[PDB]
Formats: sequence, structure tokens, C-alpha cells
Amino acid sequence: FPQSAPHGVVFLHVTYVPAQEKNFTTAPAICHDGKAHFPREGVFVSNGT
Amino acid sequence: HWFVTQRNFYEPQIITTDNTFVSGNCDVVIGIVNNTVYDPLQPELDSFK
Amino acid sequence: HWFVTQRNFYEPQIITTDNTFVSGNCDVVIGIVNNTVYDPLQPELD
Ligand SMILES: *[C@@H]1O[C@H](CO)[C@@H](O[C@@H]2O[C@H](CO)[C@@H](O)[C@H](O)[C@H]2NC(C)=O)[C@H](O)[C@H]1NC(C)=O
Ligand SMILES: *[C@@H]1O[C@H](CO)[C@@H](O)[C@H](O)[C@H]1NC(C)=O
Repeated sequence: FPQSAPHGVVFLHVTYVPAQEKNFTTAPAICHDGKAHFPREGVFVSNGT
Repeated sequence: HWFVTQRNFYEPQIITTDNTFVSGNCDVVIGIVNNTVYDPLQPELDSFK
Repeated sequence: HWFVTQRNFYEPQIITTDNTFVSGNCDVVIGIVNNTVYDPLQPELD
């Protein structure tokens, strides 16, 4: 949102910074019965099991 | 009905699993549309069995 | 035969509906070449 100032302009950039994160046992891909699979939007993760 | 078209030239297309991928669930989906698509495998099996 | 390859490297593949979408009616485009794609459902009903 722009904001006027005397002989200048002041912005109010609204950002989106990720908060706390957890560690996961990712993997490049996945395959069942001899058929490699790949992620389509995100990245694979693992709850642990 | 809905279409899937590129972002620079209007090319309306029949939404299909051909050019669409799934990474979520209706519960997780907001304003989910109870809208169906075409699967090019069901009618063929019943016709020729 | 007709093959679908990536942009830079040359890696031919069997032209399949999984790697190609549909649009239009083929009656308006120019340069269309008649060809057959593979339907995976055929072996499942033999
Ligand atoms: C899309 O389908 C969902 C499937 O549950 C519908 O959700 C239910 O719709 C019925 C319709 O009478 C309601 O009684 C339920 O309360 C809804 N929720 C559940 C958990 O059953 C949803 O309404 C459908 N959307 C539209 C626009 O019809
Ligand atoms: C491609 O198939 C259509 C289907 O009828 C036919 O009319 C057309 O002549 C074919 N193309 C060529 C080059 O023969």
C-alpha cells in the first residue's frame, strides 16, 4: 500500500514469511509394482512410517 | 462447464486427467466444486468387456 | 514413426495421451499428421 510523505513516498510491503518448520525424511520419487512415480505439485515427506 | 486453457491464448479444453494432477482432498479443498471430469477408461471396458 | 522428445536433448518416446493433451477439432490447425497413439486399456480386456 503506498503512503505519501513530504518530498517522498513510503511503502508498506505486506510479506509472507514461513514460520517454524519440521524435519522430514524426503525422497526423490516413488514407485509401486515396478512403476516409478514423481511428485506433481509438492515434495514427498515422511511422518516416520 | 469449465475448461483448462493456457495463460496467454484462449484455448478452451475439456478438463481431463490427461492435463491435471491431484494433490489434495475435498475436506482440505476450499469451495470444492462437485464437478466431474472425463476418464477415458470406464465406458470402453463395459462396451467391449 | 512419430516420437515426442524433450526440447534440448533427444530422447524419443512412444507418443501417448499421458504426455499429450487434446484441443480443438483438428479441422482448423495446419500441418496435422495422421498418427495413432497407445490406449493402455486395450491389454486389460484381452
Ligand atoms: C458436494 O458434495 C458434498 C458431499 O458431502 C456435499 O456436502 C454435504 O451436502 C449435503 C447436501 O444435503 C449436506 O446435507 C451435508 O451437510 C454436506 N456435508 C456433509 C459432511 O455431508 C456438498 O453439499 C456438495 N455440494 C453441493 C454444492 O451440492
Ligand atoms: C487423415 O484422416 C482423415 C480421416 O478421414 C482423412 O480424411 C485424411 O485424408 C487423412 N490424412 C491424409 C493425409 O490422408
